Amino acid sequence: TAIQLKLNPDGTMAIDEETMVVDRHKNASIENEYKEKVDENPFANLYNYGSYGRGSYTDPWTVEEMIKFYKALSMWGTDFNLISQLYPYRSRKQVKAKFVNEEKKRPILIELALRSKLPPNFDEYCCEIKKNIGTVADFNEKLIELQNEHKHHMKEIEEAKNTAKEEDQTAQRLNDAN
Amino acid sequence: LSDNAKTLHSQMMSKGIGALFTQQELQKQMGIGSLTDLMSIVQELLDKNLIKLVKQNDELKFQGVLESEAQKKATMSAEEALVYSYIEASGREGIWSKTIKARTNLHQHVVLKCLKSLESQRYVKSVKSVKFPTRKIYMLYSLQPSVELDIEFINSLLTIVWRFISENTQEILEFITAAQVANVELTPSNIRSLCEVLVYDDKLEKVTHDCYRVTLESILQMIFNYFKMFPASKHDKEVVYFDEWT
Amino acid sequence: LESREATLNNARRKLRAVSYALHIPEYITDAAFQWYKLALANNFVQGRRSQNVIASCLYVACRKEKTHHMLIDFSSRLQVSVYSIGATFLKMVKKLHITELPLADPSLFIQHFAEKLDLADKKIKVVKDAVKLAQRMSKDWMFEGRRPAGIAGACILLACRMNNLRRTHTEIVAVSHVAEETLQQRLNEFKNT
RNA sequence: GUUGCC
DNA sequence: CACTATTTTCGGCTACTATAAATAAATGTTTTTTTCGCAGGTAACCCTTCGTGGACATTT
DNA sequence: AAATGTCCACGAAGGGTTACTTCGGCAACCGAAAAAAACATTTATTTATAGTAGCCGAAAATAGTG
Repeated sequence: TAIQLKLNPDGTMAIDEETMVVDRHKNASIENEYKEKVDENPFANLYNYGSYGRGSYTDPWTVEEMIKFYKALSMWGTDFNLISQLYPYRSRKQVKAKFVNEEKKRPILIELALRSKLPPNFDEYCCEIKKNIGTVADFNEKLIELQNEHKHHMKEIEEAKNTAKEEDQTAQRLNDAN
Repeated sequence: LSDNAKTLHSQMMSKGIGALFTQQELQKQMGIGSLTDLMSIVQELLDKNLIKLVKQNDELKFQGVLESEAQKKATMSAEEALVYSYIEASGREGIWSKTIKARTNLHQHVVLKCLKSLESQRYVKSVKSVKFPTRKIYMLYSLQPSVELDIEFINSLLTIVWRFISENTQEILEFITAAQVANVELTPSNIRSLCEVLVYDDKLEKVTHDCYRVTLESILQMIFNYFKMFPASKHDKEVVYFDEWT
Repeated sequence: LESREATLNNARRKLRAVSYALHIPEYITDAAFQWYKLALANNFVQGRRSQNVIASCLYVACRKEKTHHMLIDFSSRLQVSVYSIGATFLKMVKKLHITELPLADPSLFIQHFAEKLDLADKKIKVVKDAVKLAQRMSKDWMFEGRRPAGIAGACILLACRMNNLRRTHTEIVAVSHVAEETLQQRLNEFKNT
């Protein structure tokens, strides 16, 4: 949506007065034409106390998930930060409540986990590295090296800052002389 | 196609940014094609938003700008980069926020929401200007505050230069360099302005169009004797006032 | 102060605003302005939402007058949660010490529901039998900690079905704004007591 | 204060 | 007469809902101050300019 | 000398400008805008209740078709 010109035989190298301005609605109206049309039934909009309040329906847990839940709770004490991404589209809040409701549901199966203070049955070696094979890079030094690049760009724009400043005072000092 | 556009911008960046180019030398410089397809790649180069169209008065003029600022403005959207062109067109004296609204027709909310993001992109700062105080003035980081200093403590400069003449304009300029005075730039015009305030106070006198002699306020400093004149002012109804005739 | 007079002149139009949309009779609006005026002095309005604090202020004068206007109708048009509006209602009513305040009698809500319930011409017999059911609802132990709009929507459900069949479990929800499965329990609550 | 009428 | 076919219904599972109490930190919302808004009906009757003639002045 | 050149002030004519048009009585009825400042909420974490309310959902069950 840049400005457009044309080449007349009468006046060559003339620029279009209508392309100088933009309408800001023709682009919006294209997609609004290509939206689905439905006829509102005033019964459909019904609302109750369960409206406009955050919280949703949790997808109930399966036993295939529990072996990735018990063992992630067997390795660490109780660490909700890194186990969240293990269940990729589950969030930090409802998985904390999954720790809470199991206290009343299975109080004794949890009580075996904190007694276990040792490396467990050695089958987590795959799940040790299945977590690691996502974006394989030395993260203990990957964050260091590009952070040093960032302050290098900030130092160069700081060099560009003062070198712009010194020539500016130099130029208008000459205007003060004249 | 592309290679013809790669040749022309290397010619635009060939010269130093001044000496603003035009067509009458461009067809002398790049005239291997006719004007019908030369314009079509320049309008395509306008579609690649590198070339801009600057104005010397009453006639058609061109100006190429560097690729470094072209990439960072391509990150913005249509309206985001559009308002960024107005501030960089101003450049040296800033631009007033209400006048920016006048040149867009975008109303007060959509312009302020745009530049709120733009300061976080570190392309625009806000300065305080004095020829119209308390107005919003925006510039780049290129720092042109062309608009001595307005706030006080001129008297610290002023009270010392009386002492140099008390014992008895070019003779001042060597004296003001020393004595660790908190100054950054002086000029012979400033000392001429700094001296005539004392002329209005009759602290010293102007003779022979540049010389200065003291009006002997030193004996008044230490009927025309307003010091040591303390009044009674209490329990005396018979006093004289300068007001209370109106 | 001029800004003191200006900040309530804006607050006058806001009370003038929502009273129009809720069909409030105007002798509550001017009475509700007295609540906001003295609650202005107690430093309660600073920080909180202006569009919220007038909604709780107007609702107090709705229940001193004992009208049919229940709280969630205020929450609907600003498209916010109900529990936000009731939160500042509790945090207000403690601070300026409202002691006397009438109970939300659910008997009010029946005879206002019938006009929008598009029922037959015999609209007085459908509410006379209902208030006999509503006083039968009262001495029996169904609603003591439950919702007023819940049980007041269950009594009109039973009276409508025993003469008409206009009840669809949905039209009375479109009036009472309480969900469908929470009222199915209420007739099973009534059935085996 | 403003209109209508004899 | 019988295995279906969708429904009716419980049903447990979960997600909030005031409650007091600590920060510490950040955010978001609203009065109270201190401060300049762009062309770049009839009839006196007094008011202004038009005009015309006053005597000084300077040349012949 | 003197005649014309010139300059000057009072008056003439019209110029637009400003307060003007019954006497009764009955009914009624009505600036904005940035900054400074204050302060609640969200941000967790408990840990006890009952209630909605949603979503499911499977399994209880009468029912629909061959």
